Amino acid sequence: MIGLVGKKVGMTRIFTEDGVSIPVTVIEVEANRVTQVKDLANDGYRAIQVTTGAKKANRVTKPEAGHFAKAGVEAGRGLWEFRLAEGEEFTVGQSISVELFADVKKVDVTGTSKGKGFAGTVKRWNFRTQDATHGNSLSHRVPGSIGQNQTPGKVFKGKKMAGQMGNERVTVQSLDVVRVDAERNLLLVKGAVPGATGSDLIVKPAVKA
Amino acid sequence: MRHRKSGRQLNRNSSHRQAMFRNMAGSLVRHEIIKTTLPKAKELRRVVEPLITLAKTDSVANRRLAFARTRDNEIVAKLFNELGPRFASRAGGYTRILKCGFRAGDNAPMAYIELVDR
Amino acid sequence: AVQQNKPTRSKRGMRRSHDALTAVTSLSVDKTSGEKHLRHHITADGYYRGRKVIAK
Amino acid sequence: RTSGAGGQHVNRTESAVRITHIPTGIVTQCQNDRSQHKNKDQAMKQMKAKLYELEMQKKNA
Amino acid sequence: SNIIKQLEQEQMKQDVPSFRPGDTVEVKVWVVEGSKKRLQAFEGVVIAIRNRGLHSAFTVRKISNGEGVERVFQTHSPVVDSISVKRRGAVRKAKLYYLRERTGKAARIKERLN
Amino acid sequence: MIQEQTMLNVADNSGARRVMCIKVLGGSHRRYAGVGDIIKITIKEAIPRGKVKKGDVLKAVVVRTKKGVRRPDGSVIRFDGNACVLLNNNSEQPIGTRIFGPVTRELRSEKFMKIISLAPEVL
RNA sequence: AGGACCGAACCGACUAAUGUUGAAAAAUUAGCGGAUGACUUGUGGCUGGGGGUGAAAGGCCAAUCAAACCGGGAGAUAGCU
RNA sequence: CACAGGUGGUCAGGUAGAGAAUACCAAGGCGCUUGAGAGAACUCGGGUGAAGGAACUAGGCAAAAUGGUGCCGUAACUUC
RNA sequence: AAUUCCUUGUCGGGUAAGUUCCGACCUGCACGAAUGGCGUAAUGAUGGCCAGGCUGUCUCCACCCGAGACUCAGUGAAAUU
RNA sequence: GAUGUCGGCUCAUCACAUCCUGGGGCUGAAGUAGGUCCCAAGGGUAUGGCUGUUCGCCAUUUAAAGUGGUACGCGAGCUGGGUUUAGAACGUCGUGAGACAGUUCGGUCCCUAUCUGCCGUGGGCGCUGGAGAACUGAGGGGGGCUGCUCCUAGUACGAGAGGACCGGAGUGGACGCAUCACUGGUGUUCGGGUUGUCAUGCCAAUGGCACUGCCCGGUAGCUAAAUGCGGAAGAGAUAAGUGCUGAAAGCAUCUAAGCACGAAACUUGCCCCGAGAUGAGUUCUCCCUGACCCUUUAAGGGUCCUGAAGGAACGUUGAAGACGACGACGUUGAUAGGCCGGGUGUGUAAGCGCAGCGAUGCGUUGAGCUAACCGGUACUAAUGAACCGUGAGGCUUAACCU
Ligand SMILES: [K+]
Ligand SMILES: [K+]
Ligand SMILES: [K+]
Ligand SMILES: [K+]
Ligand SMILES: [K+]
Ligand SMILES: [K+]
Ligand SMILES: [K+]
Ligand SMILES: [K+]
Ligand SMILES: [K+]
Ligand SMILES: [K+]
Ligand SMILES: [K+]
Ligand SMILES: [K+]
Ligand SMILES: [K+]
Ligand SMILES: [K+]
Ligand SMILES: [K+]
Ligand SMILES: [K+]
Ligand SMILES: [K+]
Ligand SMILES: [K+]
Ligand SMILES: [K+]
Ligand SMILES: [K+]
Ligand SMILES: [K+]
Ligand SMILES: [Mg+2]
Ligand SMILES: [Mg+2]
Ligand SMILES: [Mg+2]
Ligand SMILES: [Mg+2]
Ligand SMILES: [Mg+2]
Ligand SMILES: [Mg+2]
Ligand SMILES: [Mg+2]
Ligand SMILES: [Mg+2]
Ligand SMILES: [Mg+2]
Ligand SMILES: [Mg+2]
Ligand SMILES: [Mg+2]
Ligand SMILES: [Mg+2]
Ligand SMILES: [Mg+2]
Ligand SMILES: [Mg+2]
Ligand SMILES: [Mg+2]
Ligand SMILES: [Mg+2]
Ligand SMILES: [Mg+2]
Ligand SMILES: [Mg+2]
Ligand SMILES: [Mg+2]
Ligand SMILES: [Mg+2]
Ligand SMILES: [Mg+2]
Ligand SMILES: [Mg+2]
Ligand SMILES: [Mg+2]
Ligand SMILES: [Mg+2]
Ligand SMILES: [Mg+2]
Ligand SMILES: [Mg+2]
Ligand SMILES: [Mg+2]
Ligand SMILES: [Mg+2]
Ligand SMILES: [Mg+2]
Ligand SMILES: [Mg+2]
Ligand SMILES: [Mg+2]
Ligand SMILES: [Mg+2]
Ligand SMILES: [Mg+2]
Ligand SMILES: [Mg+2]
Ligand SMILES: [Mg+2]
Ligand SMILES: [Mg+2]
Ligand SMILES: [Mg+2]
Ligand SMILES: [Mg+2]
Ligand SMILES: [Mg+2]
Ligand SMILES: [Mg+2]
Ligand SMILES: [Mg+2]
Ligand SMILES: [Mg+2]
Ligand SMILES: [Mg+2]
Ligand SMILES: [Mg+2]
Ligand SMILES: [Mg+2]
Ligand SMILES: [Mg+2]
Ligand SMILES: [Mg+2]
Ligand SMILES: [Mg+2]
Ligand SMILES: [Mg+2]
Ligand SMILES: [Mg+2]
Ligand SMILES: [Mg+2]
Ligand SMILES: [Mg+2]
Ligand SMILES: [Mg+2]
Ligand SMILES: [Mg+2]
Ligand SMILES: [Mg+2]
Ligand SMILES: [Mg+2]
Ligand SMILES: [Mg+2]
Ligand SMILES: [Mg+2]
Ligand SMILES: [Mg+2]
Ligand SMILES: [Mg+2]
Ligand SMILES: [Mg+2]
Ligand SMILES: [Mg+2]
Ligand SMILES: [Mg+2]
Repeated sequence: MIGLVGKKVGMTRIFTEDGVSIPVTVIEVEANRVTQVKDLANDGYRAIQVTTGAKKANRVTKPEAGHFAKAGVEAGRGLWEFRLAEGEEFTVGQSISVELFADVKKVDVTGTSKGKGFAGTVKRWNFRTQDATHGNSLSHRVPGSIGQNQTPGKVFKGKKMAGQMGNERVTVQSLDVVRVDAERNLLLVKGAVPGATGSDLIVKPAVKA
Repeated sequence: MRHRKSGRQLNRNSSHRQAMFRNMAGSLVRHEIIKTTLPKAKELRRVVEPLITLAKTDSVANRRLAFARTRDNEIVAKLFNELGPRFASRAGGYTRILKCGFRAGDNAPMAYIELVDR
Repeated sequence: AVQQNKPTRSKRGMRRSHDALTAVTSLSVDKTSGEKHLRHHITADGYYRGRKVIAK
Repeated sequence: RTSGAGGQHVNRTESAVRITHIPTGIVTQCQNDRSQHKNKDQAMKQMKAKLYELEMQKKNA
Repeated sequence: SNIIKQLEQEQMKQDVPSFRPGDTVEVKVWVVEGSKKRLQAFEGVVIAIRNRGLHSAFTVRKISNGEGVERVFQTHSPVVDSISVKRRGAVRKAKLYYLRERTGKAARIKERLN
Repeated sequence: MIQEQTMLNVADNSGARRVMCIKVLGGSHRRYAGVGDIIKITIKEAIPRGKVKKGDVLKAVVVRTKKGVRRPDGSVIRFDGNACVLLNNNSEQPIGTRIFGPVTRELRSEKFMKIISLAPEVL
C-alpha cells in the first residue's frame, strides 16, 4: 500500500489499563493532496506524488506554483512519491488522511536522522579506544592500523574511518501502530523514529510483515 | 555537537566572560552607546536587557539584585532612576545593534550597540 | 613526511585555482546621503537607512 | 619460539619442541639446541625414556 | 507542543495527593500473581520527586527485612492504585540522597508540625 | 548488573557470607547478570559450621542488585546491595533452607518456586 | 645529644605525562629524596693531557674525552668508495 | 633570540596559620607584542560519572585514596 | 639460590585456576667460609609476591571546562626534491 | 649511501585444508548421541590464573572457542615486558683484559603527509535555450550469527534406561540502526549550603579569589547502562546428493535425448547511495516572441535597447555544520534576541515584625531566583535597491500535419 508524509511531533507514553507504559512517537499526519499521478504510458511506472502542509505564497516559486496549480491543490511544503500496487488507484487532487492506517498493524518510518557532524571512529563505528595509560602516546582514540604491509600496499575501499555521521535517510521497520486519531491527524507508533522534533517522516505499511 | 545550546564561549573561561559582560553592561548603561565586536554585542543584549527589565520595578530587593549583577552603584542608580522610567512602556529590545565595518588591527567585525531611545 | 618529488608550477597553479578573492557584489546607496556603503552597515558618514545614527 | 630468545633469528625461528603422548599425557620438551631437528631428536629420546621409566615404575610397584 | 500536552492531559490522574520530600507515604500498588490481583503496600520516606507532568515520578525508600529498598513510582501509572501521606517530614532539600548513608537514629527526619 | 569479580552477599543460610562471581552463564561474551540470572560463584567467606566451605565453586541466582529491576510501567526497584542465593552445580536447587531479605517478582518461575515460597517478602 | 625525625628556603633528580624542525642542544607540569651535615653556597687560588682529578661511572677536564683544544710535520697513508 | 633555563647578597606589612608553607590582600608592580571568530574529529591540561571494582597491564603505570591537632590505644621481632 | 641446565623438579601454602611468591626437600649441571660463610633489629625514590582501602586501569565508555586543531585579517619557516 | 624485531594493543583483509550453524552419502546408524567422507566461506567463532612470552597447562564458559596467508599483516598507529649498547652482580670459563642460545637488577621508541590509497566535504565545467522540482535505476554498498524453554510428544524408536525427525510458538546472548518517553550520567551557562580572605564607608545584604575554593541538587542538549526495531519469510537457478522415464549394450542404467527435486553458498527479495549511467536518462512546471550595423560572411562579430523565470549576494538564523554545503526566515515577518505567561529546577530570598542574652528560630512565605524548554508577542535586528542570469534556442533525415 502507499504511505503518508507526516511530522515528528515528539515522544510520549501511553498507559494501558494493565499497567504497561508504551513509549510512543507522535506523528502529525495531516491531509496529503495528490499533485500528480504517474502511469506506464507516460512515465513508465505507477506512482502518486503527494504534498502536505502549507507554504508561503511569496516563497513558492513560479515553477512550483504552476505545478501545484495544474493539480488544483494548495502549495505544500514538499513533494514526495509513493509507488502504487496494481490494485491501488488515485486521482489528481484527491486528499488522503491518516485513516489509511486504520487497519494497519505495523509501519515502517523513514526520516533524516539527527546529524552528529564530523564523527570519530569510536563514535561512528564503535571502535575500541586504546589504553588511557600504560605509556600510550597521543593515541587514545585514533583508529590504529588501517592496512597490512607491502601487500596490498594500499587501503581497501569501504575502510571504516572518521567522517560525517548522521543527517542521512534512515528507515526503522515494523513499528506497532499504537493509535490512529483521525480527528487530530495523529499517528501514535510504538518506539522511536529517526529525526529530530519537527522533521518530515514517511510512514508506509510494513513491508516485512 | 551543540544542539539547542545557547551562549557564546568567546574564547574565554566562564569567570572571564562574566566579568567582561559585567564591565560592558556598565559601559553601555553609562554611555548609552558603545562600539564593540558584533558577537560581543549580540551577547551583550542578553545581559543588559534583563537588567533594564529588572530596573523597571524599583524596590530594595531589585536594587540589590542589580548591584549583584553589576557591582556599581552609579550604574544601579542610573538604571533605576532613568532607564526604567524611560523604557517603562517598551516591552523589550531596549538596545539596537548597527554593524559598522571591520577593525583595522585584526579585521574583526564591529558594531555599535546603543539604547533605542538615545 | 615530505615530498619524494618536487611538485610542478602546474600543480601549484591548480592548487591555487580556488584561492581567488571575490569582490563585493554591489554597494548599497543610502536613501538620504546618497553615499555608497556595505549593505546592512552604516555609511562612513554615520548614516543607516536614511537616518543619522552616530553623530560624527 | 624458545624462551629468552636473543637475536632476530632466535626471536623468529621455531626451535623449541614439545612432544605429548596422547594415551598417557606425559609431555617432554627440548629447546637446548639451535636446531629444531636436534631438539626433536632429544625430546623423542626423553619421551622414550619417560615411557620406559613409567613401565619400570609399574613393575617395581 | 500543544498536541503532546493534550495527549498527556487526557491521561494524567486527578486525585494525586500533595506530598513533599521527607514525608512518609504508603503506596498501594497492584500486584498480579497468576490470575488473582491484589494490593501491596510499600511504605517509606519520599527521598526524591520529579515533577514532569504525565512523566512525574517519586522515589520511596524503606528498610525491609534488614535491607534498604528504593522504589521509583511513576505517579500517573495505573499500577499505582493509591498514595497516602502517613507523616509529614521537615527537611530542607529537594532530594534526600544523603539518607542512603544513614541508618537507625542517624536517619531520623523531624516532623513538619504545621 | 553483576559481572566477573563482583562480590555478592548471600541471601540464604547455606553458610556463605561473601561470594564472588566468576562467570556469567548463558551465552558467549555475556557481560552482566541481573535479578533472576544464574552465575558461577566461588565462596570467599563462610561460617565455621555451614553446609558450604570457603573456596567451593557452585552456582547462584541473583536475587538483589543495586542496579535494580524495571517493571513494565517504567518503575524501578533498587536495593542497597548485591545478594544471591546459592545453588547446586547439577540440580540448581537452593542449598540453604531459609532466605533472608526481600526478593522480587522476577523469580516467579517454576525454577525458583522454593526461593519465592521461602522469601520473607516479594516485591 | 644526634652523618636523629617532620617539613619550606636550599641542594638534588626516583616515576609519569608533555616537548622531540622543543619555550629549552636535557626543560616544563604533577608528584619524589636530603634538608646541622661525609651539608650547601659566593669570591679568589692550585693540579694540564698519557697529564690532572675521580666515595670509581672510563666519570669529569669550557655543549668535545678508552686520551681536550689550537697550530705545525701535512697534500700522513688510503691494494678502498 | 625581547629564549618558560641559570644567576650571590640585602629588606620582610595585614588576616588566617607552627611557619619564610598556603589562601586572600597592602606598599609597589604587572596582564606575559599577533588578534577576531567558531564551538567538528583528534591531541593536550582539567571536572564529573550508573553498576562493577585491578577483571587492566610486564607491572595498580596512571589515577583515585590517606592527610591536622588533642586524647585513647597499638603486634611479631629487637642491637632495648 | 641474584647461583639449578634438565626445570613450569617434587611436595606443602596461598588462588576457581599460580612458569612468579612463600615453606620444605637435596638429585649443589656449576654454594661455601675476609675477590668472606650463615644470621640479623633498623634503614632503602632497591627486586619479587600477597591483602585491605581506593579508584575510568579496565567491562565500555559518556558528558562537561579550558589550550590547540577549523575559518577570517597580519607576519611567515622546515625537512625533502 | 639503513627494508626497525618477539609478544601485546587498535584495525583488519583474503584462503579453505569448515570449528559452529546449513545440505548430503556410508555406518560396526534402534532412538539420543556419535564415526567417517562429500558439498558449502553467509554470518559467527570466550573470559580468566601463570609466564615478556608465542606455545602450553589449568579454571570456568560457549552453538563453536577453526586452520592459515597478508614483510610469520599492522611501531611515519600505540606499547616496549623479551630481545639488543654502555652500570652492576652470581654460577661458569680464562693468568688476565674479558666471555657465556647461562642467569639477574637498571636502562631516551623522532617525523607539521607532497604523491598514491582511503574516509568525508566542496568548487568548476559538462550533459546543446535557460530554470525550479519530482523521479527512473545501470551500478555500488550494508545486512545475513545463534542459544534455551514449551507444543507436537513422553509420541516414533527402545527390553529398559532414555528419547526423536518434520513442523509451530515464546523468550534470550552477541551484533547493528535509531531515539531520549522512561531509568540514569553529564550538565564550570540554574538554585542552594559552607571555609578562608579581600572589597562594596559601616551594619545588613552582596561580589572577587582560593581547582567550578569545597560541596549538595539540577533545565535543555548530548548520551548508555536506558528502549524501540532488525537478521527473515518468499522466489529463481544450483552444489554434493536423490530420483523419473530411457537407449547405446534385447537386460541394467539419474543421462546419452527428455523430465523432477535439492543448502546459511549464488541471484533476488530488506535497508542506503546512485544519471559524470559522457550510454550524462524520464516526467511535470516556469521564463524569455526588439531594432540596427559591419566583416574574412558564418553555429561570425559588433551597436543600441531589453535583464525574464530563477539564482547568487547580504542579513536574522537552525537538533545543519570544521570551512564549504544543506534547511528556515527577511516587515505582505515569529528567523534570532528581548518581553510576557507557563514549565522546570533549587528550596521558604530580601526587608520588616515577633521570640530569644545570643547563636538562631518563627511569620510574612513554597518565598525568592530560575540556562538552552513550551505557548504567545514586531519591542530590537532582518532596507528600497543593486548584482548574475537574456531576447524563442544548430545541422541531417524521417513521421505527421502540411
Ligand atoms: K595588526
Ligand atoms: K693526550
Ligand atoms: K651454581
Ligand atoms: K681478596
Ligand atoms: K624489602
Ligand atoms: K556441517
Ligand atoms: K553425517
Ligand atoms: K564461512
Ligand atoms: K614455554
Ligand atoms: K587472520
Ligand atoms: K613505513
Ligand atoms: K605516487
Ligand atoms: K533521557
Ligand atoms: K539530562
Ligand atoms: K566571600
Ligand atoms: K531405471
Ligand atoms: K542528468
Ligand atoms: K522571538
Ligand atoms: K522565612
Ligand atoms: K525572609
Ligand atoms: K518556586
Ligand atoms: Mg547537528
Ligand atoms: Mg614521547
Ligand atoms: Mg595522553
Ligand atoms: Mg537556539
Ligand atoms: Mg584564539
Ligand atoms: Mg587554497
Ligand atoms: Mg637529619
Ligand atoms: Mg625532610
Ligand atoms: Mg649529581
Ligand atoms: Mg619538580
Ligand atoms: Mg629519612
Ligand atoms: Mg642557587
Ligand atoms: Mg663536557
Ligand atoms: Mg693515543
Ligand atoms: Mg689527505
Ligand atoms: Mg711527511
Ligand atoms: Mg617577549
Ligand atoms: Mg628570560
Ligand atoms: Mg605574612
Ligand atoms: Mg607563597
Ligand atoms: Mg606572547
Ligand atoms: Mg573543547
Ligand atoms: Mg580529556
Ligand atoms: Mg555537577
Ligand atoms: Mg576524577
Ligand atoms: Mg564509577
Ligand atoms: Mg557509585
Ligand atoms: Mg571495594
Ligand atoms: Mg590480572
Ligand atoms: Mg592477582
Ligand atoms: Mg588479561
Ligand atoms: Mg602511582
Ligand atoms: Mg592525587
Ligand atoms: Mg605448587
Ligand atoms: Mg623457594
Ligand atoms: Mg677467599
Ligand atoms: Mg658481603
Ligand atoms: Mg639513601
Ligand atoms: Mg592566515
Ligand atoms: Mg637510500
Ligand atoms: Mg571444501
Ligand atoms: Mg562467496
Ligand atoms: Mg545470499
Ligand atoms: Mg603476571
Ligand atoms: Mg611464511
Ligand atoms: Mg600472525
Ligand atoms: Mg610481523
Ligand atoms: Mg608501518
Ligand atoms: Mg626492556
Ligand atoms: Mg661466590
Ligand atoms: Mg630506574
Ligand atoms: Mg611513535
Ligand atoms: Mg554484501
Ligand atoms: Mg525531554
Ligand atoms: Mg539526574
Ligand atoms: Mg553557585
Ligand atoms: Mg557583614
Ligand atoms: Mg581580587
Ligand atoms: Mg575562580
Ligand atoms: Mg539464520
Ligand atoms: Mg557538510
Ligand atoms: Mg516547582
Ligand atoms: Mg541568598
